Amino acid sequence: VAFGSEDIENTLAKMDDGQLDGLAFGAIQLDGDGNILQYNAAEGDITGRDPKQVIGKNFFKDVAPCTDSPEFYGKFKEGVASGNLNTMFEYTFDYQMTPTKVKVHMKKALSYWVFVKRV
Repeated sequence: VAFGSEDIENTLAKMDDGQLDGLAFGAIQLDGDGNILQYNAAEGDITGRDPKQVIGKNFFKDVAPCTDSPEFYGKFKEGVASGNLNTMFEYTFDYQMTPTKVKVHMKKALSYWVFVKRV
């Protein structure tokens, strides 16, 4: 299934760890506070983070400080509160990694998904 699909959250609701690892794009599931619930292999291939050891950490505070901005975290908090998170934007990831341009799609789970692909 494809990055940015209209019903991506339906598909991914059905998936186990291995299936999530099979996705063509990075996929992170966060709680409303930004704690990491799921993190797939494709994401780790972009960021050099071991998916097994980031589970439970806080994405915005600890893992991904560069995303702590109105343009990313602010859009996340707005969507958690309004209940209708579904937004796509370009971003650069550059904390403890080579600076890497990405496209991000955040979407409420059918918990909140952050999907990532290289650009």
